[PDB]
Amino acid sequence: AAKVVKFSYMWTINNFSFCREEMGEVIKSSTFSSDKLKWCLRVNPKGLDEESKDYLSLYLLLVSCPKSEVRAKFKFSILNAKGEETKAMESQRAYRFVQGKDWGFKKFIRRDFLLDEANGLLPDDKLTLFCEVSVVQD
Amino acid sequence: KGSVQAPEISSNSI
Ligand SMILES: [Mg+2]
Ligand SMILES: [Mg+2]
Ligand SMILES: [Mg+2]
Ligand SMILES: [Mg+2]
Ligand SMILES: [Mg+2]
Repeated sequence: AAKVVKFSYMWTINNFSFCREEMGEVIKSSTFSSDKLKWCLRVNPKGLDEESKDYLSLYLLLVSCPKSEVRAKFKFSILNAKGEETKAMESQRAYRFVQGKDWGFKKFIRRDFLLDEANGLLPDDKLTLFCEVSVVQD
Repeated sequence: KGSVQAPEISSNSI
C-alpha cells in the first residue's frame, strides 16, 4: 500500500499547425507544482531524430525537488473535439527523477494521426495535453 | 512500426 499522490496538469499549445520546430527542437510548458515538487512538460512536435520524425514526443521533466530523487508514474493523454481524453498512455510503473531529468514517450502520437481532422485532436488548431503525475511518497 | 503510438519510455530527451 504505497502512498501515491496524484495531480493533473493541462497544457494547451496554440496554433499548433503553425509550429515551425523541426526534429530535435522542443517546446517547453510552464512550470507546475504538485509538497515542493516542480515539473514541466517538454514537447518535440517532430520528434528528436529521423527515427521519430513522424511522431510527436512528450516528456515529463522534474524541475525541482527538496531531497535527492523522486519516484513517480505519469500518464499523458490528449483532449479531443468531443471533450474526451484520448490516446492515453501511462508508465506501467514508477520512474526515478532527479532535477534536470525527463522521462517520456519519444513516439507519443503519429503526426499524420494528429493532423487528421477526423480524429478531432486539434480543435481550433489547439493541442491540449493532460499529464497526471502520481508521486510515490517516502 | 506505423503504429499510432509506441509505449516505450525513455529519458535525456535533451
Ligand atoms: Mg502556446
Ligand atoms: Mg502555451
Ligand atoms: Mg526554438
Ligand atoms: Mg484512445
Ligand atoms: Mg529505468
